[PDB]
Amino acid sequence: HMLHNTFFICETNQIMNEIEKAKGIILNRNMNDIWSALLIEVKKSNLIIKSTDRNIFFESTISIVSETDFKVLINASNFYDAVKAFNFYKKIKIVFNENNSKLEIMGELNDEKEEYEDHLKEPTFSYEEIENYNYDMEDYTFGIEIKQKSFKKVINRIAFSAHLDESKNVLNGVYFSKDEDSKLLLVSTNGHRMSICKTEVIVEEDVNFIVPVKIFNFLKHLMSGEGMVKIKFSDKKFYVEFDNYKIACSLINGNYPDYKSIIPKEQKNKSLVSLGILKDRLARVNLYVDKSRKLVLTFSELQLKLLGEDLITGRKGEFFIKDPNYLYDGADEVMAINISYFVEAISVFETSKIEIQFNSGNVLKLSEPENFNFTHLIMPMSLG
Amino acid sequence: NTFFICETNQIMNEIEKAKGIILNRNMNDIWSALLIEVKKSNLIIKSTDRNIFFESTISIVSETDFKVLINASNFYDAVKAFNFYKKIKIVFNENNSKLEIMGEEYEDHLKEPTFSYEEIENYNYDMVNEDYTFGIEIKQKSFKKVINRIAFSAHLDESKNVLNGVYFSKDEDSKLLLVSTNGHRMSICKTEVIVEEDVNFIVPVKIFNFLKHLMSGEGMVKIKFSDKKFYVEFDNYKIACSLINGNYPDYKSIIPKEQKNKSLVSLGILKDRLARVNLYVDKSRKLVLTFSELQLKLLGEDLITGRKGEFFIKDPNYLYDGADEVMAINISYFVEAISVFETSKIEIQFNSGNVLKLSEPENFNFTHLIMPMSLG
Amino acid sequence: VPTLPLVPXG
Amino acid sequence: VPTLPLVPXG
Repeated sequence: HMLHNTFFICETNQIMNEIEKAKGIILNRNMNDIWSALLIEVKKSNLIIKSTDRNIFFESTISIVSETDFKVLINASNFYDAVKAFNFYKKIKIVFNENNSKLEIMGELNDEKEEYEDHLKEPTFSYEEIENYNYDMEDYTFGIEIKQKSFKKVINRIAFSAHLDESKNVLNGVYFSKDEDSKLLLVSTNGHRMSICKTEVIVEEDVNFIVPVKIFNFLKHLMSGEGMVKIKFSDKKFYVEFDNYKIACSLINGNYPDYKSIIPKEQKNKSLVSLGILKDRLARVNLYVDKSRKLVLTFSELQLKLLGEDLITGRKGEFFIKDPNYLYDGADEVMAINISYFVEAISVFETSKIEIQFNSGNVLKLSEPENFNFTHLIMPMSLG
Repeated sequence: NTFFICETNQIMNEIEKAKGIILNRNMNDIWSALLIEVKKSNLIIKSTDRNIFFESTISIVSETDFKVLINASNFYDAVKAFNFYKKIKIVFNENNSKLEIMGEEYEDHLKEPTFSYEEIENYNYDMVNEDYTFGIEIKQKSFKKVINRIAFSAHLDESKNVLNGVYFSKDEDSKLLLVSTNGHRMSICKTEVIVEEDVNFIVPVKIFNFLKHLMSGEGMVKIKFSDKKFYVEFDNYKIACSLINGNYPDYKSIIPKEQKNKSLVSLGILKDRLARVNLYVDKSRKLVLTFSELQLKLLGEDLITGRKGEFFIKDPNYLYDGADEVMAINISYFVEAISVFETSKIEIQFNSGNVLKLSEPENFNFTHLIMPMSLG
Repeated sequence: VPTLPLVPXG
Repeated sequence: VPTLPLVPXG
């Protein structure tokens, strides 16, 4: 590889955005760590950017100008800093100096370079380290293509409910299944709160897959919301492709719990609450809830009472929501609920009002009026 | 009958300001509290860190006088919680040692525990003081600018008493002058205020960091000094603290007389390039500058790894009259200093190997000095 | 803090 | 990291 012909020219803002995206899954330990690096490949007039956390494998492509093909492994954080450092150039020229294990970066100006021009030198890994990192983008058992906008909404309603500990293997995954009508269905839970999203997609094949939630948190940052996204499953892997991206990860090989059994059939007590006012009041009563997150709710016909109380000190805040912001049909019911779960759940709702229904001493069910595709359940806390 | 009515947004803002000096994190510690007192139709809010003493007043409606010592963070949260009420009623129940808040059955209601009345004497401070020997007045806008130019240069370690202070002095023309330094960089800011009396006082910087958040920018500020105390009053605020008893260093002796090398640099471009080259400067903060007739070079280099960033500033953004000079400087000091400049261009002048002087063209009140770092 | 009626799990 | 020419201090 020679300096004069081992380079590429790219749009600075574009490669900045793609590096920011790719490094999203990279835990940036130390500049000498190959797992803190990303792999860029020049292939004719395309640049391929790859990153991995050794479970999720990510690949993006952008158009460039080049003369020879080559690969470079470079610390993601430093490379991002370099491109940010040069964001005042519309285009940059990136030169690979294999003799010194360095990327030399200069603005790709439109005409002559002077003696003294701005210049960056970014050290790279050796060519022998690329073999340790590289991944090449299996027999698919089932695939669907859906609108990006819909998939983003489903992710927004599903991802937050999965268990947050990646070592609690099953509950940290998003469960893909099929309902009685053969419609694709997503479920997530941490054991205490749960999201269920039924789609309109009909799938003839068997669907029984558990996908670690991290890829969905990643995806919601990547998807524009315009266009289509192809999703594919194999025996061991999950695959997603859309726009200039390809992403894959491993499935969790386990048995997802029988979520169907905890869905309440008919609930005796039903409330309809104005969403914006609920959000505002929860933010205020939150100032009176301790680290246990225990919020005490009282449902009556005329009002919903929100009580934040500290039993040790006597510090207490009480807020009421009444007509025209609250309707209730049921018995007088007092219950404790995790305010973080409550707030997190209602923050994904987009309707003017929210339905909150429950059987006494049982799971609280949250839903949108006229939406029969989305259900969120929250187990109450012991009142005492 | 122990209650008052106030404007919610007003008391929220005044509590937020008052608790700025309250850093304790146990709710059971009186030094985490602030002290409110209802006196006729005024609410007086007092807070202290046991060095700075702060007092503010706002108009209220009440019928009885009382005082309450209450954890500042909880009280702020309570008033924030009720920000959707234009006015609130605050009721003090000594029978429960509780402050109760309501909008002015089944209504929103807050209960805030308070300290015992027996603790109030431990906290209370009276600002009435005739020990002050002389006072001066300065416009808020002017004082805010001076503070902005002086505070960041004081030494950050409060145990280093003198260098952590702002030095009040007077130049040969009898104008009040402020000085601050940490030993490596120094601000010297002359005011427009003419002062007849002798001025030789060292005030801990913390009160000035506090003050810049408090001053609206309209109106006058009264400053008073005594042998032992410093006092400011403006708008509805009174603040006091202790002076540092010591001898401030002879700052006049280090002011450079004539400097051989003078440069004039566009400020916006300098700030922008410093933020970029900062991504190539390590924990030592060592930025290498090369001044030449045609350009200024900014070099961030890590010699171990070879990671390097080089930026140039050239005509018409840079003018230079001097010899070729390469020097090292703490990039954090440099950025901090130029962030307070408000002119289009900045003057950077120096004698080879000596202190760098930063100033605004045609402005002679403000001087900033930065000692270079050793090049090797 | 009881869990949802999940089998197994709670 | 030389100090300013302060007397006393450096």
